[PDB]
Amino acid sequence: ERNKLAAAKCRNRRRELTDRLQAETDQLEEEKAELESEIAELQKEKERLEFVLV
Amino acid sequence: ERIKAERKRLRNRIAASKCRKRKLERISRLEEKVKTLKSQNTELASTASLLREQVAQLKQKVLSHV
Ligand SMILES: [Cl-]
Ligand SMILES: [Cl-]
Ligand SMILES: [Cl-]
Ligand SMILES: [Cl-]
Repeated sequence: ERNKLAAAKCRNRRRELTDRLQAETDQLEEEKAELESEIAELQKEKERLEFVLV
Repeated sequence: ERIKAERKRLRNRIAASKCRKRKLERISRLEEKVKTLKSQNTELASTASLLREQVAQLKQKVLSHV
């Protein structure tokens, strides 16, 4: 029970820094994944069009 | 009795020290992760912009040949 309060009280301290950094990490991971899907889709479209011209 | 108070104070200070250490480690690791992710997202964003440009141009060509 003493280590529960020790760890909880520990993490509650100045947790706003780690929360800002972790949130930013989340946004950047999502933006990353969606950018990757956009790149794949755009490459498929590019190959398609190039096929169309010929 | 005073020795008990001194000992609990010592334990408290130690737990605080190790807490601060682990916290700073986490903050450093997160900062590095954010920097890396920003770099990767810059490269990916530039690649996406170039690809959108190329697709637009290709569409222009297909249309011009109608
Ligand atoms: Cl701790
Ligand atoms: Cl922490
Ligand atoms: Cl560009
Ligand atoms: Cl078209």
